[PDB]
Amino acid sequence: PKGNNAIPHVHQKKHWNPCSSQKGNVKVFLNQPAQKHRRRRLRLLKAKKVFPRPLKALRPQVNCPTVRHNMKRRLGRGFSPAELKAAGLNPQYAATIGIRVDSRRKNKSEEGMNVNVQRLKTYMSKLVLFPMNHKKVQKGAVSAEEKSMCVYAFLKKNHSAVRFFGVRSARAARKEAAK
Amino acid sequence: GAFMYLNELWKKKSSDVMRFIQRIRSWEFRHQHTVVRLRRPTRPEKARMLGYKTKQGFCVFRVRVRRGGRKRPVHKGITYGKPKTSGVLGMKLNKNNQAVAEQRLGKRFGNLRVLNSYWVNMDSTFKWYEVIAVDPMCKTIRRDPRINWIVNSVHKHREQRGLTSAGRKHRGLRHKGHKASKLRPSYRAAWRRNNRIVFLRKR
Amino acid sequence: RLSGMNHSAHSWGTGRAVARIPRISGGGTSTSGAGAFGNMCRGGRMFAPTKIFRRWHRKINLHQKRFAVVSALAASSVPSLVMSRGHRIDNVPEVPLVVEDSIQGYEKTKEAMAFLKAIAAIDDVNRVNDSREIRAGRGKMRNRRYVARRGPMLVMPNNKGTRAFRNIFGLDLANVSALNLLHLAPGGHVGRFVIWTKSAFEQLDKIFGTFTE
Amino acid sequence: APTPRTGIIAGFNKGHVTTRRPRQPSPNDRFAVPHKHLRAVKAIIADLVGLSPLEKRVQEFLRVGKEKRALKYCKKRLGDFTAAKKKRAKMEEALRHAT
Amino acid sequence: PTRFKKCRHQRGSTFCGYGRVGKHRKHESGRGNAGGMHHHRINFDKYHPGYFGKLGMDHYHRKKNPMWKPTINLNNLSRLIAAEEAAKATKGGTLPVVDLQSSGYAKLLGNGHIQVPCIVKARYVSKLADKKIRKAGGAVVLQA
RNA sequence: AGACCUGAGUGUGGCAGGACUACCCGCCGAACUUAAGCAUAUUACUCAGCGGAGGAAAAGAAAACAACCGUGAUUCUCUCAGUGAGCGGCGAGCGAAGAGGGAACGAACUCGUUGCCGAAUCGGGUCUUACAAGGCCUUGAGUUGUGGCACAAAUAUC
RNA sequence: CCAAAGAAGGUGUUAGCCCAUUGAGCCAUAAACCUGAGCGCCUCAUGAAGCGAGUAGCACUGUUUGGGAAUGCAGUGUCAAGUUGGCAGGUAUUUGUCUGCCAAAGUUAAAUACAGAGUAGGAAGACCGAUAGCGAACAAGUAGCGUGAGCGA
Repeated sequence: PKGNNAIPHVHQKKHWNPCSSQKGNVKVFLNQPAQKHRRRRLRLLKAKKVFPRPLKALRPQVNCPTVRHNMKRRLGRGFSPAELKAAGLNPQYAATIGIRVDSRRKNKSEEGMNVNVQRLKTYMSKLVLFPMNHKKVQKGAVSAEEKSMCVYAFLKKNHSAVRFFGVRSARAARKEAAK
Repeated sequence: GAFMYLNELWKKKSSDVMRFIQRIRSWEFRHQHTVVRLRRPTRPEKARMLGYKTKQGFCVFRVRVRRGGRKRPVHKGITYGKPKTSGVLGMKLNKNNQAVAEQRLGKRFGNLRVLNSYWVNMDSTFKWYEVIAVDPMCKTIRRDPRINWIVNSVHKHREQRGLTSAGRKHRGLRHKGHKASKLRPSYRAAWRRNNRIVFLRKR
Repeated sequence: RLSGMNHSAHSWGTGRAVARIPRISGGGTSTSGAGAFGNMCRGGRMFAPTKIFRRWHRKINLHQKRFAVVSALAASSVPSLVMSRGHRIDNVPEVPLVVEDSIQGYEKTKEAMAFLKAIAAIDDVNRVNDSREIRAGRGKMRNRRYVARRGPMLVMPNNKGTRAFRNIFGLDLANVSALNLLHLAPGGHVGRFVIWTKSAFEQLDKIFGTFTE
Repeated sequence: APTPRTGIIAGFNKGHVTTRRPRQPSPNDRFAVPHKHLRAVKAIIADLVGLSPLEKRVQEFLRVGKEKRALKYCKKRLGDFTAAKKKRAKMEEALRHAT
Repeated sequence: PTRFKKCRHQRGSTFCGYGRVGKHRKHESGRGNAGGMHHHRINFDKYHPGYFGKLGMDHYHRKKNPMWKPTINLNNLSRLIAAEEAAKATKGGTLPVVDLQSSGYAKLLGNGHIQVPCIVKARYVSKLADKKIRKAGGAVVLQA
């Protein structure tokens, strides 16, 4: 190809254009806003039928999985059957009152279990059950201490502690494996 | 448990006894039609595990499937085009023999609906699968809470789309995620996700 | 996509003493042997058939959209631009014309008329009203029959208070929280004649911000 | 009682600090604990049907004293050593109990 | 805007600027990148040296998350400090804490007379970045 | 004599059969084309052929990701990413996945097995305003097992 | 002169006022549908042990994939474990730990597709304007052509 231009990698070889011959895998979003007004109209109608039940279920605060996202926190799926036991709620019941439950969650920290528990509690307070069986029956400043730690040398020493762990023990044996 | 002593026995197939019993049966089946009904299945613990409860509207048919690789049905063995496709007596098909054994009952008997099949005998020639069917029109079934889903029209021919357990295997659906990303929910669905050319309204 | 295509047409080729374009195959009809599959052929394809995946909608920088409306208002406060942008503006008492907040209280429309005649705006809405004609063009047949000149938009801060003006020919109600260029500078030309209601006119300092804050 | 992680990002017990809860007992935990009933059931059905033909021959390799062959023959016909080393180890004790 | 296109100035030229002798035709050189080693060799070995061959060891299944180090310079620690924290800072005094893994960065590099002294919470540090902060009256408290 | 098992004939009650096929789901499945030739490759797991269904279909309730302060059915969108992945006469070309922002979401359940029960089951007649999720009856099916109770959202069955 | 109605259709010329529309509301109503799971009535219900076998694997072959000493699948051969078990953790082997998870049975709504479907409806378009736009503004998949598949104004 002619000139200094970049080497085109556009992948259009497969049949996509719907040429008078063929059909062709073209997806077009011209309906985007009409489906924007539709998803809303259907959140309202369900809000109008669900009344007076809160539109979306209660769900936990959850840590993001990888080392890129540890700093970040979002809303996971369910509350554990453990975290619900702490707040006193058994599942199969909290299921009906609009607390989203999932049996698979490991709660492998306490500091993570709490944040969901006091997230349960402040929900239970504001919760108004309506009477079920009958209307009448009514069942019940940065400082600086240690001047100089030479921080880096402490990061390597622990970093190169693992990196060489394999070679360092092998040497450590075949060195003393002699006699 | 009774199911255990019986099930741990079928798990020694190569033993002298389960070689001998199996041998007489291969003989007897060899002399019978491709599709033949039994009053009750020959592996009653396996038919139940696969869903056969003894009630009205529960059928078990044995089937024959001739075995071996697939010879392409091209005239005089002559294939055109470029040589990559030139082979015959070389491809292995894709559907199982079993997924065929369920589809053999697929058009021959129209009223029935198929649940699952299971391996029975194996020879140097045929291979037998007993297919468990069910009736959409049986009264003991519609009023049964557990199988009355089969009466729905969505399940009408569920063997012909590969929705049974034999059909779920060859579609690659046993391995869930990451062993199959590209074939789920189905190859044609994942192929169409990846191969669309999508135009965002605002570019 | 199939337009100007469905035919069995092939080309006769050389040796037939005729052009080499493809020709319809068959017999006994008026179009037997006629040309096909080309933009030149009567009824062939169009040259490069139009598509739905044309780029219809342009992005705009969020900032420039703000800059543009802001910049479009500073032209609404200048009587000289508004003069030449076309509005009469002869008897208008003052450039950012401003009116009371009670304007939202009208209910009958007959009263909102004598309002417009009181702040003099009835002279412009008679420029819109006397300019209504049937189009010159094919647009008549598309669903656009009539052309009107653009009028004296009126800006009411809440959605409420619309009524008392709705049937006025050529006046454009607008909320303050949502202001769009297309009505502030229709045609790209800047300095529409605007009428700000008192509670609306106050909102600006806290909506569009100011220098330094 | 798992060890706590050190706030450093490397390399022994790395990672930001929380208190770590022990693993909870799960229904899957019974997979490791021995099955006393099957080993009794798989005993009869074994005694019942006699010996598999693959098991016949590895039975004999042990008699002669060839061992590594009794291993190799099982790998070929099984495909894993942990499948095979659970086999001749099952066969070495088949000669034990008979005498 | 098809009214500004070069086609619209070329009505009447009959050749549309593609030439009378060598005509426009279809594909002169092969379609696309075709001809890399052969009849385009001068172009790909002039403007694009290195396009051909294999290099380096092979990493299957590359997930970019476990390797994430946006870094930053000492020179650039200002914009992680709001105004009025940077106004009050001194060596030995009280000075603002700058967190990185919350600010979207990981390593702390060298390259500058740190402008505003700080205590910076950083996953990774470097040798010469360590000294300057430690020397200029800040500190480095590493996190994970 | 009679029973059981296996297999026939007839009556009684019903169903499958073709159409539609844009989308969807199984199989079968090319070449033109690109590589400036052409054979692997590409076009393409596409057109054509065969089978099947819905108002969506398919998927789905972890033998899943990750290696983390850890996420939590399926589908879908943005982005990951036309990729310092990877595949490739390592040429032409091909090309994903987890994470993240979101749509949705009352979202989950029952069989087999095991343990305790052991015909409590199903059909057919009839009766109750009723082809009752009912009462009665019934060698008719069914013990070669229908059904009830509990399995981690658990932690006694009248 | 009307405007909570300026709506864009009709009429012998260019219509807010010649007509129809334009809008709060009115009557009629198989079942379903929706509402203190709408509300009464008779009967009817109801708060130690194991966990899926010609299966998973493995070899050969063929196929498909970004999946590389093999991602998935198929044919044939071979064929498990469950007594610290099994699979996955993207370089094969052997060995020790470590993390997740429990395959070989099933049902399941929404978010998703309509790329040459259909039904009963409604909105329109910076589009074409009778050699254009569907092949078809019209007694058009008609007249006409071919033995026929088909062709087709």
